[PDB]
Amino acid sequence: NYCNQMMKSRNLTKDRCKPVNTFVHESLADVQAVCSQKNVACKNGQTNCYQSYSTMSITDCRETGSSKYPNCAYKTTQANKHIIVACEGNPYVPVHFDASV
Amino acid sequence: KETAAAKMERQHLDS
Repeated sequence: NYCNQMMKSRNLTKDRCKPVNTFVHESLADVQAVCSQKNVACKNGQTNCYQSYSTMSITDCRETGSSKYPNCAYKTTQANKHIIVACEGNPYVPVHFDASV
Repeated sequence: KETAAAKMERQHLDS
């Protein structure tokens, strides 16, 4: 299961089980480029969020109901959607994943 | 240790 292995490999579920996580299958530079695309408000109202002009390939990882540490279990769902990221710093790069429409 | 920009890539990027 891609989700169980990647979450483990990336030090996400090595010391706990994280409910949900999203992996973007695009190039680093192509994702960083989103910080200068469509500006939109973040869920918290903040306006340093940006939406991708086009959809991107993603894999949504969600914990099943039988998941319990130390044996986390995820459900894998692939799809293509716009990603919304919050940007900060210089260079203006993504620091938070806000959502995917 | 790890920056917010680095954390983001490690947690969500799989190019």
